[PDB]
Amino acid sequence: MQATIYDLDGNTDGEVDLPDVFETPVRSDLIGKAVRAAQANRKQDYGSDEYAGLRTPAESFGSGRGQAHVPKLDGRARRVPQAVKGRSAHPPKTEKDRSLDLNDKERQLAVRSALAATADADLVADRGHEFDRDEVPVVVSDDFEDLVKTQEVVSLLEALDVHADIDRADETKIKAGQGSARGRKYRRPASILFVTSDEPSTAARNLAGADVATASEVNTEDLAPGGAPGRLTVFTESALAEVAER
Amino acid sequence: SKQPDKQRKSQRRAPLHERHKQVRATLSADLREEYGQRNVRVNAGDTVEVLRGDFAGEEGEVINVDLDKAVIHVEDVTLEKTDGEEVPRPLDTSNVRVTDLDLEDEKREARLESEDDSA
Amino acid sequence: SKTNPRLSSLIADLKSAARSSGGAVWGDVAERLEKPRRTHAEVNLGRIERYAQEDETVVVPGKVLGSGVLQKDVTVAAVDFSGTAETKIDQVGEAVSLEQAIENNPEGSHVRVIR
Amino acid sequence: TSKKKRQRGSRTHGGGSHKNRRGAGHRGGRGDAGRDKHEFHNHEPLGKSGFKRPQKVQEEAATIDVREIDENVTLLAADDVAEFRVDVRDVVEEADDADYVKVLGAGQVRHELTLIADDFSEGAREKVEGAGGSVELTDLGEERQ
RNA sequence: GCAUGGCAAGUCUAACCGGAGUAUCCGGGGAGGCACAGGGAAACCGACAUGGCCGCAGGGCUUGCCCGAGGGCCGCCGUC
RNA sequence: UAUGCCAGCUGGUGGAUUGCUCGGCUCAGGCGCUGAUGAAGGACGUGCCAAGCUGCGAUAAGCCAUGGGGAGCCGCACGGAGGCGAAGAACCAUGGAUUUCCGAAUGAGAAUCUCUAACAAUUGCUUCGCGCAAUGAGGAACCCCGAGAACUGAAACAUCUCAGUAUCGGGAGGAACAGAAAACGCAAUGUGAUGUCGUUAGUAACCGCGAGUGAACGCGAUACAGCCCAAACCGAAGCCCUCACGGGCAAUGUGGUGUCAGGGCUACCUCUCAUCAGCCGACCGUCUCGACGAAGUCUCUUGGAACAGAGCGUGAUACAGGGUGACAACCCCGUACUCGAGACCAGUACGACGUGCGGUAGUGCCAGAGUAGCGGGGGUUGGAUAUCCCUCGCGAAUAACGCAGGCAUCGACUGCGAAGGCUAAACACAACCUGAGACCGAUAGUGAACAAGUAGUGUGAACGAACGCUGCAAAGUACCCUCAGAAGGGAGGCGAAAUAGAGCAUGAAAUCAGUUGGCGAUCGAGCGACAGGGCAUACAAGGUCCCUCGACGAAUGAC
Ligand SMILES: [Cl-]
Ligand SMILES: [Cl-]
Ligand SMILES: [Cl-]
Ligand SMILES: [Mg+2]
Ligand SMILES: [Mg+2]
Ligand SMILES: [Mg+2]
Ligand SMILES: [Mg+2]
Ligand SMILES: [Mg+2]
Ligand SMILES: [Mg+2]
Ligand SMILES: [Mg+2]
Ligand SMILES: [Mg+2]
Ligand SMILES: [Mg+2]
Ligand SMILES: [Mg+2]
Ligand SMILES: [Mg+2]
Ligand SMILES: [Mg+2]
Ligand SMILES: [Mg+2]
Ligand SMILES: [Mg+2]
Ligand SMILES: [Mg+2]
Ligand SMILES: [Mg+2]
Ligand SMILES: [Mg+2]
Ligand SMILES: [Mg+2]
Ligand code: NA
Ligand code: NA
Ligand code: NA
Ligand code: NA
Ligand code: NA
Ligand code: NA
Ligand code: NA
Ligand code: NA
Ligand code: NA
Ligand code: NA
Ligand code: NA
Ligand code: NA
Ligand code: NA
Ligand code: NA
Ligand code: NA
Ligand code: NA
Ligand code: NA
Ligand code: NA
Ligand code: NA
Ligand code: NA
Ligand code: NA
Repeated sequence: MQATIYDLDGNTDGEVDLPDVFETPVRSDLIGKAVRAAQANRKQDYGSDEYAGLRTPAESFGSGRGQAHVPKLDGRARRVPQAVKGRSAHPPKTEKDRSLDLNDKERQLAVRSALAATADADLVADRGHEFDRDEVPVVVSDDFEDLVKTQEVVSLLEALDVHADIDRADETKIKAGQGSARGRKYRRPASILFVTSDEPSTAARNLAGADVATASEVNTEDLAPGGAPGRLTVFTESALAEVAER
Repeated sequence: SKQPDKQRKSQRRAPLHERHKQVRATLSADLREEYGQRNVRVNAGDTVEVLRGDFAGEEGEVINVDLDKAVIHVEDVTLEKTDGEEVPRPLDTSNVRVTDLDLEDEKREARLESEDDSA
Repeated sequence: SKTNPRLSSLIADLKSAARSSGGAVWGDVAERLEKPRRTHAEVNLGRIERYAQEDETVVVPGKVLGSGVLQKDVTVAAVDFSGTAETKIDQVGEAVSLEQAIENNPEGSHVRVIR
Repeated sequence: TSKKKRQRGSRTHGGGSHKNRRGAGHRGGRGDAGRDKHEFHNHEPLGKSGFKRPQKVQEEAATIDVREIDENVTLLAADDVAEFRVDVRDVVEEADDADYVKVLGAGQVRHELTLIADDFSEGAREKVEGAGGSVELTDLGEERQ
């Protein structure tokens, strides 16, 4: 199919052929599986002290004093799971493998399929992104990689009738629950993904909900955050081309 | 440290000299223009205007600056004790704005003017 | 509890065609596909070659693999073909998607089932 | 919902009398204990059987059946065509860590083939000749006497 | 064992290497494992890409009659 | 209707719940030795007032220098009094001063004190004099060398297993150990020091051949690095102390050469770029720390307080995180970007100085003995005839020789030279620094968020808790009455709130006081379920229900 390239003013400037991968049939299940793996693989191993609650010579008196056979020390019950200060029966364990494997084939396939999801205006609208455009993804001249001010990327977007999505991601959510106490107080909608070719868009990265990525290593997470296909993306003339062989 | 516990910790256990930065206040438009800084370490000489408390709006001369508790006493911003005495109602520099500076310190004025350092 | 939305849809289509059209093979294939993956068909060329016959579409309720040789000029319709199978088949005949078979022949006529 | 997930409130978690799930006694002993007494059922019998020749006195023949060669003669475009002629050593995988290559006679031979290997079986020769073919024995193959 | 999913006469990488958005992730790495032939203590030898019959589903026809994968019963082959 | 039962209401008791996190737990990166120049640890001191903690050490919460930092300060600790600071204090960094007693504890003795110069003790050198030096002890574990169980498994139990584990003795470092083949043995026209990681493989091997036990070569990676003596041939050409003088060592050999690309010697060829000794000496990277660092504190409403709602506007190489009287990119710290400093890498790489590599022919000159090897008895290992080691006895050759290649002997072939020595890097741990988190969130998580190894127990070894939350701000309740009263109570004052008033957020249940509804001093006990009556009931969140008659009318069905 055709891809309408845009200049930094937002005006049409020719058009290239939309590579084949964007025709890969959208497989949300595989995409989901690839996002799950990526998210699990970055989780850190944890677990309670191996000797927590065992640091005691407590012993049970046995029968004879009308007391349950519970190891005690200085008249205080100890060690056993049902005892306050006793060990945790089946606690979390450092040894546990919290990683998920995934076949390179299955994973690359999901990358392709996520890509394709990007080229369907309807999907991208369902995923929830806000925009008033008919073509998608949004392809732009490699000159974009030269921008430096965020403000300039804004204008470009407003001209491309896509800024409405950043308006969407311009709202932080203060989470329910104690994540808060661990430094996860906030969270925000995901907005536009900018895929360039030489380096990630320094000028676009700070944009609300935006994520910047490069064609050679852009992945399923960026392409489909939370495993949900159809993220409002903007490729670079060159990027678009590179992506084709992924 | 992106972790809340550490953030708060470091702020509460910061050595004396590192507390100065905790008693900083925004500078009036005129002054920001004049010294090329957005704020300054409020001193017991400056004049300042209350921007947020129950005293928001009032102005006065900074009477005291406590580095341990990171708070300042502004003249006339007080509380009525039971016995009738009048005592200062501590203020957080963050709800305050400096409108006049006491530059009796060569050093302070130096820093203020230089463009490579802030006071 | 199938996971593939595609496989899932394919099956819905196979039915709608077996119900509407007078097809009975489509409804037969649907039932096998609904069964566990392990029971699905995994057929190599060597077998198709052995029992197929021209002008009679060969229907594999599963996937076709590339071991063996195919000479007959037959039309094969599976859920999927390995890359080698589809390449080896298009050389002497035609490898077709079941979704195409259902459209070109909803009556499920002149078809031979192979597993 | 999984089975484990439905266990809360069942008390016995599927073990029957709460008296069952205790220690190894409920297993008739630790590991293969009693493989000769109470649990002899379905255990290969006790005993020594045969001998083994020292590992480095063993030869491992890399084998392949005519059917494979023959089924992909055309596809082996990168291999001699003549009045086909193929050196098996170059076809068989694992033909390096192998003490020698041997062709076996399983399947058919639908082409005239000139095969070069370190060894063949009767079946292999017969079939290859019967299809107007020939079998050439390698210099290594020169170990027949 | 099972259910789901990828690839398929194949399939998967391990440690590790490079890149990077630097514990994720993109690329590389097939060492090696399992599968592709078995039988025999060993020496050693080395198999049906289908020959016959029933017959489910499905298909065909001129509506009982053919074709009948899978399945079932034999043949036959390798080896001890 | 007393005693009393059930439920509720007000107040209490209690401290669950929800919310919060100054603490944990876990992972990750960096870094890593201290001590007779007396450590670590302990004791006792040290403040204006000072009990605990911290710091410090008779110069005692400290003295000096340099740099940074800055108008404030006098630790936790917010009192009273007093004081210090522009003579630039506080505070931070580095360096320096001081640094009681016990303590390896070292003059001798001793429960932290005492008695009349002291390396006690054992050593090395030695001016044979404690003159010069060494050792001692500590440290989270990691590491290396020795000693070495049992419960348990085998459904008993003895070999076997637990396990070379627990524990014990000795010792090093920042990493240890290992290491340049008398190797391997995909047997080869092959590989080429050593660790480690992945695999080889639960393979081979062991084993009441039960249960169980269990490698290696190789391969792929990480990191790479290779050398020095002994002797032959020289024979004092040498080394140590001292400024020097001078002394000591050394023919029982200092020093030269040389070390399987064998060497030496004799005659030659050519040459050095090997090696070894010494000089110089980083970049980058990484860890930590620091400097600078954009944009609203505008309108209206609610509110005690805007960080809320509506409106208007801004920054962004910065929309990580935190603070601030409620949800804050733009109020404050910071964050992106740029820059600087220290540490490590590393006395390494690179560079350079000196040395001289190598080759031919001749020469039976040299090449590590209780060794190789055999036997008796044990331990150990997968090691089986074929693991490694200990002990008792026996015991060889000399490169023209010797050892190995998983039974012995002889021959062949292939590998390779033991009985001397050293050796960077890649790997372990986590004390120390920093970072992180689908971990816990005050009966959890460390025993320990609090005086925590604290209070407290035990003669002792040892054992060992509980206790977090006023408020935006102390505005922490003046004045009056009462009282034996700085108690308590009343009245009153502050605050949005005091039912936020001090172990003070919220404030469950068990339960207590008072009280409302129902029952109640002639009556029977799983305390209820389903039916149906009495009595009782603010609103809200449920709105139905009753009778006449009439319509419909299953099974059943009359007087
Ligand atoms: Cl098949
Ligand atoms: Cl064997
Ligand atoms: Cl080798
Ligand atoms: Mg506990
Ligand atoms: Mg909650
Ligand atoms: Mg300035
Ligand atoms: Mg129960
Ligand atoms: Mg291979
Ligand atoms: Mg002493
Ligand atoms: Mg026993
Ligand atoms: Mg036993
Ligand atoms: Mg080691
Ligand atoms: Mg037994
Ligand atoms: Mg063992
Ligand atoms: Mg080996
Ligand atoms: Mg020498
Ligand atoms: Mg043993
Ligand atoms: Mg606790
Ligand atoms: Mg006692
Ligand atoms: Mg309360
Ligand atoms: Mg009565
Ligand atoms: Na303890
Ligand atoms: Na009791
Ligand atoms: Na793990
Ligand atoms: Na069961
Ligand atoms: Na049980
Ligand atoms: Na058993
Ligand atoms: Na028996
Ligand atoms: Na391979
Ligand atoms: Na360190
Ligand atoms: Na004190
Ligand atoms: Na000191
Ligand atoms: Na000494
Ligand atoms: Na002496
Ligand atoms: Na037993
Ligand atoms: Na017994
Ligand atoms: Na045994
Ligand atoms: Na090999
Ligand atoms: Na503020
Ligand atoms: Na012996
Ligand atoms: Na050998
Ligand atoms: Na508590």
